[PDB]
Amino acid sequence: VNSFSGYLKLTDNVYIKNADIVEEAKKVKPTVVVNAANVYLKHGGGVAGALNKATNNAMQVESDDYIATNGPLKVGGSCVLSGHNLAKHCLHVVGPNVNKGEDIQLLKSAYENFNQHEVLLAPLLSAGIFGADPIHSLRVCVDTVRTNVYLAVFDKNLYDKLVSSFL
Ligand SMILES: O=C(O)c1cccc(Cl)c1
Repeated sequence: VNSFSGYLKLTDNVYIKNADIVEEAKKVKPTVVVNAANVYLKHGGGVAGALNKATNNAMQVESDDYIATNGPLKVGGSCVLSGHNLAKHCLHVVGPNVNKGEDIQLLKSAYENFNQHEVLLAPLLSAGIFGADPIHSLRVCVDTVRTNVYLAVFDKNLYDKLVSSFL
């Protein structure tokens, strides 16, 4: 049993809810929240901007030190940093950004990072401002992640379309 409430069950391991991911993290304090990161960990907008704002910019300060030491992530890659006031840990995952021309086949590699964690609160990778089709992102999620994932969909309209169209 876990703390997640109000989710629709899609599969054995994947759950979905219409929710602001910043508000869900604050309520649950999950072990892992996933950030929709870029390779520079520049948390300017979208999920990243919202998560970072909720940490009062402490996520960005920590991230800048990580990049200064390690250099940029890979598209499809990830790193584990603090969850600050939102979670124990933040898994920063880089899905491909279609608005930068990145290979959508890297979306599966991105989701494979989730398999290193038994339970996660996450957004749909490469969705929102990243430019990919969220229906496709949900399909890749279900067909890639084997650990227990609780997906937070920001738009109510999109949430209802993802559920209604789910095979
Ligand atoms: O695209 C999203 O899921 C998103 C974008 C910005 C803020 C939030 Cl809470 C969510």
